[PDB]
Amino acid sequence: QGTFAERYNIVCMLGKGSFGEVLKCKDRITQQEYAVKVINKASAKNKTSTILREVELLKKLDHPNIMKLFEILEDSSSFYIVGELYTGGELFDEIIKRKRFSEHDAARIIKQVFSGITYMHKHNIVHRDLKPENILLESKEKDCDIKIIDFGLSTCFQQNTTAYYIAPEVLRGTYDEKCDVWSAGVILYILLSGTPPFYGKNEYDILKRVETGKYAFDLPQWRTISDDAKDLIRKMLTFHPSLRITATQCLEHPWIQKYSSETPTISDLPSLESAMTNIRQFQAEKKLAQAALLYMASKLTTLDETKQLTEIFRKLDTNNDGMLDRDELVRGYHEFMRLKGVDSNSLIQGSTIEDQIDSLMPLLDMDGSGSIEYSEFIASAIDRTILLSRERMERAFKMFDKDGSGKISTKELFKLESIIEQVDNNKDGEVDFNEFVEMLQNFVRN
Ligand SMILES: Nc1ncnc2c1ncn2[C@@H]1O[C@H](COP(=O)(O)OP(=O)(O)NP(=O)(O)O)[C@@H](O)[C@H]1O
Ligand SMILES: [Ca+2]
Ligand SMILES: [Ca+2]
Ligand SMILES: [Ca+2]
Ligand SMILES: [Ca+2]
Repeated sequence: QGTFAERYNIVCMLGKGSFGEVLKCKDRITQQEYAVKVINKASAKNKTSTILREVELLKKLDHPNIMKLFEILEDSSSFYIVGELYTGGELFDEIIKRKRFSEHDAARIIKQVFSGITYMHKHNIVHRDLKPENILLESKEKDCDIKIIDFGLSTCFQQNTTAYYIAPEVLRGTYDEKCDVWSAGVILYILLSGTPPFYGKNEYDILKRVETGKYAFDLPQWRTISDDAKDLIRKMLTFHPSLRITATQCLEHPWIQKYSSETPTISDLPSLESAMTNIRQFQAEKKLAQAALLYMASKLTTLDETKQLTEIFRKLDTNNDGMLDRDELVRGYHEFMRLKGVDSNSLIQGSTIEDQIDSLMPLLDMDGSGSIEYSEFIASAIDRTILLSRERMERAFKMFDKDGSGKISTKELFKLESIIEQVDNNKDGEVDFNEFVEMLQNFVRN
């Protein structure tokens, strides 16, 4: 587990749900800010080794529209789930403010809900309470990523203390992946019309409508919305779960494809060349360097540092799922050349873009998942000198400093030999901060 207090100080309360309270916390070394869910062990535990397993699975979710968790720590009283701090508030507030959204704006929002939800399901995670309250805006910035929160805990923990979004089958006690598609459908109905499809004076009347699956597009505002959007909603608000479309099919719907047709332009050329140069250099590093850089980028960077690359990531991510596949990387490189006025055929005079991406894929796809996930993209395409600030190297050092004050050669090896002899420049067995810094610099070096 971990020592929370050594690492973070508590800055303020952010929110309180039924599972625990969410606090703003600050890394004592980096000054970087984080959201922490504090879960009381004794009031809440329902299962601590089974909990650690499932939190591990939550931890490795790597997708732009899913809450990012960095670590789980533990005190004698509590678990501390440390994650990314989002400052845009709930999608719910954006609906109240805007009332309802153009087809273009609704499609862009719901596409991200679809992408995140598709990703969760492929990892055998059902949300169970998908609602605009449980989707946060990354920031107050204009076109920011939305982030799905508040899921994964239900088996491990007991809660303590809305009708609009629940699928009919949840009323019968069932909560399969289709219930999330229903909830997302209710959301889309709301984004486009501003009104819930199953609506009533109170909960009693609402549930009566949910139960029969009866809704319509009778409100006057529906006149001005395409049949494409209606077709999508209808597929999502299908009563029988087995006839209801999957999240993947939602994400692939022609209405979606039409309004999130994001694609590289000339204005993207500077950031695209940056990413490519960093990627080329990344691939040239040895495996040990690549792993430490990936570890460092994904644990220690900020949302503000990844924002240009996230835009590029989106423009390369043709099918809108949260990841880059091989063909997406090939097209991207081709498009990059075209925009620049360069003929891809010039590359022989000594291999094609295809050969190059194929040999790169094993290098960048570090978990062998078949796709380049967000954090693998960021680690490879960022300017890795950004990792070499003193505070970050100090936090990295400290992460591996399990015993006392220095990193044992016997720790570091089981925490990963050829390189170990080199970094230890005085040869006293253990690795101090100075050798650790030099090793990290060597990693960024080439
Ligand atoms: N990553 C985050 N960034 C900023 N605020 C957050 C973050 N996660 C949660 N919050 C806030 O903290 C509150 C509680 O979070 P939540 O994950 O819903 O708690 P919970 O007890 O696990 N589930 P619930 O009882 O349904 O609220 C939310 O209402 C948010 O306002
Ligand atoms: Ca993709
Ligand atoms: Ca991968
Ligand atoms: Ca050690
Ligand atoms: Ca030494």
